[PDB]
Amino acid sequence: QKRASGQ
Amino acid sequence: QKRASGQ
Amino acid sequence: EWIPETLYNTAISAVVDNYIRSRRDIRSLPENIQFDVYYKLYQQGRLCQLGSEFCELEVFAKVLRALDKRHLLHHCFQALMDHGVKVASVLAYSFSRRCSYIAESDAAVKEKAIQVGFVLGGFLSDAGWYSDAEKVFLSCLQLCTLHDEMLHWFRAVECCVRLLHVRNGNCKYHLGEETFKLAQTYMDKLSKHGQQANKAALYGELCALLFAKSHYDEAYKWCIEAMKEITAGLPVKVVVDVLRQASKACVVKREFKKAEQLIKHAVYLARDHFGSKHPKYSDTLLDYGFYLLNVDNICQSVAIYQAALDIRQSVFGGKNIHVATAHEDLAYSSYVHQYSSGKFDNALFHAERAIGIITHILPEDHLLLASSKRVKALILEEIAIDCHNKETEQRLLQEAHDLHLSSLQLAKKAFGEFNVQTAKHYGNLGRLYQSMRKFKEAEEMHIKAIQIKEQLLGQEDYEVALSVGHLASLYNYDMNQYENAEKLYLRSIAIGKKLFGEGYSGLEYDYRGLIKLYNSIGNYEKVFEYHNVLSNWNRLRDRQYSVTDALEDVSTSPQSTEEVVQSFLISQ
Amino acid sequence: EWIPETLYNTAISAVVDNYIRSRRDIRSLPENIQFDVYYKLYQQGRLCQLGSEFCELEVFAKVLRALDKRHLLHHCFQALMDHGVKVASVLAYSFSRRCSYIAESDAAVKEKAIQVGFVLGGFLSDAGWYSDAEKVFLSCLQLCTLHDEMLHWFRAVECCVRLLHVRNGNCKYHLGEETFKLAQTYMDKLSKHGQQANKAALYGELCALLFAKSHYDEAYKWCIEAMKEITAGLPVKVVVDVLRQASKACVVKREFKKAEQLIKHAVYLARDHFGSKHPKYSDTLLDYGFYLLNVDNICQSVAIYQAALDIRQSVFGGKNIHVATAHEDLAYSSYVHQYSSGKFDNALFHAERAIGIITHILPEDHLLLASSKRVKALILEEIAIDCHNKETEQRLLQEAHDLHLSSLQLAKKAFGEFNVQTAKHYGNLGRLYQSMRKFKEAEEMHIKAIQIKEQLLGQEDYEVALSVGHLASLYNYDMNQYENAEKLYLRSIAIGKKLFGEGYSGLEYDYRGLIKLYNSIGNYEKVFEYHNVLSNWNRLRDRQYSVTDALEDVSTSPQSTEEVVQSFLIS
Repeated sequence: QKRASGQ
Repeated sequence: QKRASGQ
Repeated sequence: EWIPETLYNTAISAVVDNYIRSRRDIRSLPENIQFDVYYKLYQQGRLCQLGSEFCELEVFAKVLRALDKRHLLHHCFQALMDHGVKVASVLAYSFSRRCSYIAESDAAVKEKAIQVGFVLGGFLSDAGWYSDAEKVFLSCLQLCTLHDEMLHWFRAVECCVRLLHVRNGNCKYHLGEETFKLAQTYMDKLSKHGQQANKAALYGELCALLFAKSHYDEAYKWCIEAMKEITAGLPVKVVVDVLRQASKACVVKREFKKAEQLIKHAVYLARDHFGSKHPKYSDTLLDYGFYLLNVDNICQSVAIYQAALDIRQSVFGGKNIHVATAHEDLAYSSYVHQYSSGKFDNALFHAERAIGIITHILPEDHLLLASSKRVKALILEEIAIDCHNKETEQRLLQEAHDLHLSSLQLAKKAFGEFNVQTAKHYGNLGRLYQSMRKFKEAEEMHIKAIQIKEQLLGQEDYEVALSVGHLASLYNYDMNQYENAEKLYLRSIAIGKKLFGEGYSGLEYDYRGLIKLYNSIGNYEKVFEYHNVLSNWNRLRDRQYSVTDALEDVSTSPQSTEEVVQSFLISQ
Repeated sequence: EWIPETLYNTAISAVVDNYIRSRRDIRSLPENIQFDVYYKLYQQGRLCQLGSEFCELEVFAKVLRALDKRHLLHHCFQALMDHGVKVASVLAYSFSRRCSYIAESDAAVKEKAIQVGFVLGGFLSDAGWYSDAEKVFLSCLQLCTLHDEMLHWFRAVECCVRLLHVRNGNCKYHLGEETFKLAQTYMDKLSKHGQQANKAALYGELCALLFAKSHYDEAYKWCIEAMKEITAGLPVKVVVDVLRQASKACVVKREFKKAEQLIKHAVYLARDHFGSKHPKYSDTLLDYGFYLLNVDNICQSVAIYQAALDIRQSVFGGKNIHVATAHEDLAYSSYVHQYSSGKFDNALFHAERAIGIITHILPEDHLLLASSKRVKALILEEIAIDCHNKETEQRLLQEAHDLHLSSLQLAKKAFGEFNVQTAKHYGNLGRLYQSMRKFKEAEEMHIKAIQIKEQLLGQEDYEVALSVGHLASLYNYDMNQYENAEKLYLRSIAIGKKLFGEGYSGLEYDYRGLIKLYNSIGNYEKVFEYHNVLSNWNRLRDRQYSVTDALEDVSTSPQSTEEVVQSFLIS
């Protein structure tokens, strides 16, 4: 998903 | 599948 | 089987059906019968000859004395509050008026009023109506300031510790420090009179406040103080609250070892004394789900929140602050759990539920409305990524932008610029800008967030690791600044292996980012190196990935009281 | 990088290219050089120029002294056997003829040829040519019988420990007992005359001979006796040989706590010394996978036969019995692992391969061909059920009927009527008759299957319980005798959890059958009483499913030698 989980 | 694994 | 009904449940039906002509004489019935008539009225759905009686303080005092059937009273009260009648505000105002009237009386009447206020404020704060519980606790505190006796000082301390719990839940943090100062003034003038009083609950409330205000070091120090001041003679509720708040402070302190013991002991001690239906058990499950979510154990956290919602969904009716908080926390947990899958069908429903409830009961500019909003906004940008439309994608990006910016404004107004929550809003806004193809603004927001967190949390923290991973993903995929992305990815993986070892879930994302980084710069040696590293990571994740069902992980009697606290204290 | 070739690897390719002229002079080269010339001929594919030299015994004596490059010799030897020329049978006969001529010689020349036989017969036995290794040892044995002193008695028992090993891979069990009895004659004579011989390797073979004839009661007795004679001075090859056979007798004894420590120590002891490529290491994995399949650890049992097969597919060429034996067990393991899924296409390929090899190298009436034949038949009957074509269903199920009966006859001819293997075919044939809609015939096979196993193994054993479940499904799903099936399902339930707990993955066909058992006789309260246990089985299986692979389970240096022996002996 191109990036880690949201904060 | 009802007779389990054959011996 | 057709079992005939008890004469009690038959006389109840014969009285309720006569309720118009007998409500004068029902108010003089025994307390255990009066609540049964009113619960029959709620069961029949006649929430108008019931709310006509719960709006009295004197009648609601007798109903509040039935301490066994209190889950039924919570459900009845929540049905009344959604019914349209304002039993929370009417009861609080009526008690404040009667309190101000009988302030000029002897100690017996004042004691009776203060006890009615304690039970009523405990009920309202337990139901969720924190804004309508201060008005009761402030009146009780006003009663406690009139005289200078020992019991009056101690009950003023009790008012100042319960009054702090109804302000942290209301996000009146600017008044929480004043409340703590008043409480410690009362504690000091109690100590000067040679009678020490327990301060575990007060310091636990300070821990909850300073963790909410993102004063993590202060939260850790004050939970240390609370658990130094905890004894065996404290009630179960105080011990559970201190344990769960200390657990919440320890996890954000990146100390996941003692926090596990504290939260396991808290969950066990709540599920033993209270049960699987009391809302305190639901609050402990909520804190345990927070702990599981912030140790990368999402698959158990989402299962715990699903439980923690169900207790609050059953006890607290429909539209409630606690049900909304469970919906919001579960929606974020489901958002993290299904982030890799990409599907969000119940996560969006739960995040919208937490805004569909809070907007109804809380004002437009309340902090709980902010955080919940943020969660929905996160889910929205995911639906931006998955959807193949363009106009719908742009509209959803704009909606997520509005939600993030309103949440950022609320957090920035109530917290200031230099806090972790404001920086988290900055980081989420940067991620959204990265989705919104505004890469310059995205890197600006991410840089600001990283600077704010590094200045506060230091150079190494899990949140800082997440922020630098997000910035590295922006650099190596969108802005093509590979040199910065390399060191950012190295920093992220270093913090991840420092905290969670090689089992961190974000290691998948940052290793894939490093793979595409080295592929873009052409260095295929490190491409194969991190390819085998990611193969090892997948192998170790698949080898250790099993359903645990942490609900029974506490089992029966895992530890003992006054033992987990001692280990926590001596492990410093 | 373009590195130039060594002058050795260049002069090798220059004398091989001039092999016809220099064939006479190559045989005079040193052993290290001479094997590298011959291996180059195999690399160039000129097997005819190579098998013309391995058929001579003297050259195959020189290329057998290269112990470093023995793994290349097995692949070079196996390539010759598939190429045509019977280089195993020619060497064995050429040794026996040459061995029979030095009978009237001194003890120096005779000991020279006996040592040639122990490395030649130790190679053919290692490569799988047991029918041709025995002819070498039987000639080496009759050299030791000529001289009747204390010196040569230790070699006659050294032949008989090896003769007992080439007569079990060849499935000549009825000669094995006579070999063991002849060994004790040469053991008691040596032991009495002030020289005690290590009776540890020899009793290990009986732990596999009596295991093969389903004498598990007698197998465990010689399992203990074998390990009581384990000494640190023994060769590692002998020590790992006793451990793997001891594990196979302990696993079939249905005690698994003592079984794991014997074979996990064996895998470690066969990996630090022999390495991850020597055939002995793959031999230990084959017996290690026997332990995994009987402890319901089926998930990583396939991965340990595939490792065992892949080692043998690289050392032992294409058509070898050791490769075929691995193909057999991998096919059975893939059969058991993917029984629930119902997809048998990799498993059928392995089972078909194990028959395409054994039928080529063994006679039509060989016992080892029977056991490899039943595995294809088990796979065929499941394909004959899963496939939706009635014409395919009938013909493929009939083909599996000829295989069991052919397999049963070979087992019944050598193992007799009263054995587990003979009864194992009765149970398999009983399951086949169930699928053949011959429910009347399927009754009497299982009854004969259980009665033989119950009489031999005992009233309560894992093999008996697994056979009962075959009969329980007959009385329940297609014969409607729910009263008879009620005790059968419960009988297997107690035994199934006796040695595996409620999380035994074979209980899925035992718990679900109980649900159908109560669906047609009323008593729907007990349906939910067994419905949560099925969920309990689901919970207790997947949670323990997540475990590391067995290859790294042994890790590096888990335990020590002469400690697992003492730990096992006292228990």
